[PDB]
Amino acid sequence: MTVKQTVEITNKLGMHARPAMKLFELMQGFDAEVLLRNDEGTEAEANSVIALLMLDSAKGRQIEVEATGPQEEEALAAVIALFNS
Repeated sequence: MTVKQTVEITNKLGMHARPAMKLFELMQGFDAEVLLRNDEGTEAEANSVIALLMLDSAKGRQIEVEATGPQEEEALAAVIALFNS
């Protein structure tokens, strides 16, 4: 099944915009689809630049990162690790 995890954005989705950019590279290195979602219910598809811009406004908001695939855990863990600094 799919694997997601709620992560609170403390006015910093992580190390600058590297996380978002790195995600694109991770999706290629890992086998699984990663998707981001804001508490507002806005699906910030990690495969869309427009979505990344919307997440930027999520400074202090909660989001729900979802990952599907064999390595879905790695992708999600990698993103969570980056968001946690």
